[PDB]
Amino acid sequence: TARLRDQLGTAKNANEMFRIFSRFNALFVRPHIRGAIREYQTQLIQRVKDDIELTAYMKRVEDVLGKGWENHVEGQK
Amino acid sequence: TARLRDQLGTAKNANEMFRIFSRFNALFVRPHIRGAIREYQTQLIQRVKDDIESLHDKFKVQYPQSQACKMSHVRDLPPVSGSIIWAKQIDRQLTAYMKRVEDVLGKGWENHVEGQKLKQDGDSFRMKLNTQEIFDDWARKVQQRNLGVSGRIFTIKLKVNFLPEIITLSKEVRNLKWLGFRVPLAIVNKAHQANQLYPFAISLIESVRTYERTCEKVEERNTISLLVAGLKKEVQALIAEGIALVWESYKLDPYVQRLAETVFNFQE
Amino acid sequence: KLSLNRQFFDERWSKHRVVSCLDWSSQYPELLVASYNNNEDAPHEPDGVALVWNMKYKKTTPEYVFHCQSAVMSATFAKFHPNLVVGGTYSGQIVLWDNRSNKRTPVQRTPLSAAAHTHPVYCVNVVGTQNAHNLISISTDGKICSWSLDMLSHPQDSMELVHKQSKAVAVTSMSFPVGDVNNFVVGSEEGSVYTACRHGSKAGISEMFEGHQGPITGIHCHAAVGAVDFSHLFVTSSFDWTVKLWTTKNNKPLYSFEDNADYVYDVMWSPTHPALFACVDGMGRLDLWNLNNDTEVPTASISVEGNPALNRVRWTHSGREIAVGDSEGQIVIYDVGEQIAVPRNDEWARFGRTLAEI
Repeated sequence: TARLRDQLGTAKNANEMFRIFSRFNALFVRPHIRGAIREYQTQLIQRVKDDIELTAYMKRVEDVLGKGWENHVEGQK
Repeated sequence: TARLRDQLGTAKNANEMFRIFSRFNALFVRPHIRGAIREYQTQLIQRVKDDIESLHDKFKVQYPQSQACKMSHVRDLPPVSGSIIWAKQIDRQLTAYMKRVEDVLGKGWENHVEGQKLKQDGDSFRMKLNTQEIFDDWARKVQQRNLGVSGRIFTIKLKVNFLPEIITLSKEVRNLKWLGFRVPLAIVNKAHQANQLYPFAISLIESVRTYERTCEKVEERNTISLLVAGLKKEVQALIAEGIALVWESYKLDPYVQRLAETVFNFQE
Repeated sequence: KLSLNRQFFDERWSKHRVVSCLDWSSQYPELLVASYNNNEDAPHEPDGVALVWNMKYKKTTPEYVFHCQSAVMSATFAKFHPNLVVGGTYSGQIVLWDNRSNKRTPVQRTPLSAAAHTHPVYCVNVVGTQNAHNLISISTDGKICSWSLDMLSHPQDSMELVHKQSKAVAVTSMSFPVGDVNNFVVGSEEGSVYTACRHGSKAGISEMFEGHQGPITGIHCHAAVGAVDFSHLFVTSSFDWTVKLWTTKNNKPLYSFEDNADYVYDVMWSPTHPALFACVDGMGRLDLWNLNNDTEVPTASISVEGNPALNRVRWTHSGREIAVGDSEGQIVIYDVGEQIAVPRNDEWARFGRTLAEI
């Protein structure tokens, strides 16, 4: 989680956020890291929604919600 | 007994030797050990008499006159529960000092030459500390008021029928339940409804206040009425939708949010 | 030796007000922010007030002044935003003040929605790092919410502290261990001290700690850092007239100090000395307990003039100047003798030995 804080300490735009998200896959499933993801989702997913309102952008959305991104309550929409 | 003389050879203040008797309490059950310690028991009994005198003096000062009531109100504790807590803490300290006397004099302290007066004073003071009358009076007053939140959410200046006291009753129930007093079922249901409907009522009254101030600002500057017509008629339509609803309606969960959001929009 | 170094008071703002909370700026140790609730006599006056006093200059008046419509029950410095001051209010509306901005009105205020705070917020803190941090706020209905300073309109995270099935916790005080970001401790009005976890599978109340038979008034974890890790110790002051020392691993209190003759409204560890903490009671008495010297009598004691109901106490990050606020808005600052404040090199080993003695 200290590393996760360092992620926002390092990345500035959305692309580096998604890159360092892709480097860390196991962190999406364990139900302790997701709180940190909830800190970043409002910064990223909403922004990505603001960018949408294709397949590349669905990859952008997927990279924040992990594998099988359609299962999440936010990924349903 | 040499070690029990080393007790005073080492101990300095009364608290340390109180703790020493507490730790060595069983050892004084022996008759020779009990007879060894005679002059220190009088000193500690007089100190406990001083302390229970201090408790008596504190209890002479009425609870509203004491800083306890003020600091309880400052820390969100309701005044009736604050008085109950004050009486309970005084009772706890009385019991602790009674246990200290038992430890100092050993078992059979109720018949001791000095412990008889202490037992009598403790019994009378504990009888005076009984709190059930306060709970009975408060419950009777609340039941006689017969407070009720059920009804239309709105009434017509616009207003929302939700007073501050409904929260204070809920907090009174919250503290008294921990204090163990059997609150009546009707009071429990009233506190339940208060707790559930408090945030919705706060959102609704805040939205109404925001709409009132924004409407006053718009009316004070009539030149800008046209650009803000859509938000005005939108919030008025939402308010009209809210007239038919009651506090038991399930539509309040989004409504108190959604209207407020439009009201928030109506500010910007 | 306890010597009154300074005497802060304002006849207009702080008069007829109690000091609800205190805090020191970590970056600027000279500064001191303090909170004051609603004035009883004059409803025309703003209810919540937040005053910033200074130790560098002899200016009697506050260095800065802020106010808001609801009584400010807690105030704090943003530990990584020196220009910002945060405050939790009786209405539950968190408010923000910027010293760069000249507005006495709050620059950013949270909503009073159901998802946001609605009950009074006695507990506000900033937790995290410079690279990223969160404003954690807990109300008296058990609701905890994490916000961001850049955006107070929406709660970044929120939940409810619930333990023992259908039963909320009326959090009165909070504290975070040093070096801990996820775990914290809170004090209910029922006396049960709950150790809780921010994020996790068991996020919420994790452990119960019993022993206090009155409402908790103030909790603080071991802020002193040294070779021996004592971060698991924390002290609680309650309405029992007691200060209880607890271990987070141990479900029963390590020790109890009962010398106080009235309620104990606040206690906090010395930030530099490991075994020294300071409490303030209702008889206007401030007591410094050093567990490496004594355990049944305060190591130092002083009485405030007029004997007001002392409410809050805080130490300076240097660990020398102690600022305590009372029930007459009369903040009083004391300086301690160097033999008490500064620890000897063996105070940590001696503290470990005294803990083992228990």
